[PDB]
Amino acid sequence: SLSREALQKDLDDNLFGQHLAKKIILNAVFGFINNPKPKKPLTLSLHGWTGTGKNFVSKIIAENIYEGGLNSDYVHLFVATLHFPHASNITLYKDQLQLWIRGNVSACARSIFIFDQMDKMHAGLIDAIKPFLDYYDLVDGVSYQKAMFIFLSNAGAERITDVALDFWRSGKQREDIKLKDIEHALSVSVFNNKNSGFWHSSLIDRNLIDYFVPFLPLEYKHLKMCIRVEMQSRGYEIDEDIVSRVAEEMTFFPKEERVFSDKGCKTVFTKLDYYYD
Amino acid sequence: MQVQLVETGGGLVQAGGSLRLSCAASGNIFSFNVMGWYRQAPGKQRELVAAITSGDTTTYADSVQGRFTISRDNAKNAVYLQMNSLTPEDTAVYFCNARRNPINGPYYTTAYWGQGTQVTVSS
Ligand SMILES: Nc1ncnc2c1ncn2[C@@H]1O[C@H](COP(=O)(O)OP(=O)(O)OP(=O)(O)O)[C@@H](O)[C@H]1O
Ligand SMILES: [Cl-]
Ligand SMILES: [Mg+2]
Ligand SMILES: [Mg+2]
Repeated sequence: SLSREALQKDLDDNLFGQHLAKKIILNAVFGFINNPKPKKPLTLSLHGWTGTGKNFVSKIIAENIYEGGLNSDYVHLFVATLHFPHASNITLYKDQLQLWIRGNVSACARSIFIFDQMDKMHAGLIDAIKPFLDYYDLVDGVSYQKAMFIFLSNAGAERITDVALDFWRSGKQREDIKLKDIEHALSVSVFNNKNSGFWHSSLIDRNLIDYFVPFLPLEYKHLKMCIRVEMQSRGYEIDEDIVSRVAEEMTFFPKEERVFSDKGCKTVFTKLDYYYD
Repeated sequence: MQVQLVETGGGLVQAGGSLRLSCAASGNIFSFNVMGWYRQAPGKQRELVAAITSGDTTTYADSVQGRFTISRDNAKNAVYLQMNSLTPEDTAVYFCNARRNPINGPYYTTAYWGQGTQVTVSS
């Protein structure tokens, strides 16, 4: 049974450098789960830099709704690069995917489906799930209005970073970045007419995506926070000299200013093995 | 239902000649992610020759490129291998293979194999 306080605490204690995502997710998820008569399944699209917390947030959402999180019987993970790797097999993926979603929602109206690597998913396979996302009361005799769909993607990461870098160079705080700043920078790509058309409802004048959730590239200080957590998780005494040396081995961009981690947090943890026995 | 692959078409071919192998499956093959042909020559381990997805995308081992063509007929539950320009290097037992994979959960492959057909290419 989801609590707003518990979801907020889990986000605040564990998710670093994502002030926009924390707030959007907290209010979108709590408001939907707490609504006994939703009009449409909650559809979230989480976009942004590699290694900055998209699967991590998904686990936080899942574990706050169901015991076991991603291992709950009611939470379903599709990894497009693992499960849907070959474009020419689209029909075989589509047929299995439609059966799987329909059977599980039949059995559990409050099912959760996560589509990871959506930017590598055949557009025709995305088309196959659009009816489940819409404002229909019944789709082939089953209501999807209590279900939740979460998409994870890198598309838009570079543009989102343009905003973060502009704020950094201007002497502004990261937490001053607003959703409107991100939506404006994405007007030419993720938010252009063809994408808006692609994601449009087939029933009323609305988008199938309820919330765009942007993820910002991580700074050096966020990488240090994650290294400290990994040290504790391994049972090490934290050593700030190792924190700095590990973080210094990571590649940062732009070439001149060294502001953001190329890989977010990814690959950092294997470097601890060169500093600990 | 017991689904089985049966290969036919093997035999002796003179060097430079051609041969067509067929595999009939006793059940529907639409849902096989990949079907293909492997070969096992004396004292050697089995190796990929050619493969094809359900949507007809093909690939070939380096040693047969340009000479062999794989094709698939989902409606007739059959896969074929046309072999041209054969040399004694192609002598082997040929096996048809089918692979089925899940769309959720941990990776695995359910594999099916036929009993194989002997191809001998004389010098
Ligand atoms: N913002 C963050 N706060 C705290 N830990 C994080 C954050 N981002 C990543 N991590 C850590 O790094 C690990 C990998 O992150 P995650 O799997 O969420 O990356 P991702 O954003 O989905 O990347 P990709 O786009 O490459 O799939 C997490 O399990 C966690 O340990
Ligand atoms: Cl496949
Ligand atoms: Mg991820
Ligand atoms: Mg090809």
